[PDB]
Amino acid sequence: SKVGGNYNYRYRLFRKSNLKPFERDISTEIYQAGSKPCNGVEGFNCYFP
Amino acid sequence: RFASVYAWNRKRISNCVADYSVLYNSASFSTFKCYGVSPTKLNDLCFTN
Repeated sequence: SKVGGNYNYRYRLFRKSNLKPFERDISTEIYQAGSKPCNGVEGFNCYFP
Repeated sequence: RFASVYAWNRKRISNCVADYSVLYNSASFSTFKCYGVSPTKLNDLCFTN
């Protein structure tokens, strides 16, 4: 714990589908949570996972 | 017309089928926030009032 902010500890908010046991995932592809295709880094229903 | 915060409308909804997809997949809205339940599975989960 650091008062200045040790926010290098990152974790997955949500995933397209649940992963099988002992299946590490490192991909950082922007997930789409809507009908519109996910275009660019950011967009509607496009969030960093 | 929408009343301001002085007298906020408290509309009651029951005894009907609710299609949250239309509001979920509409670009005519600014913000849509809630963590109590994932908005994707609103339609399948039922409610009383």
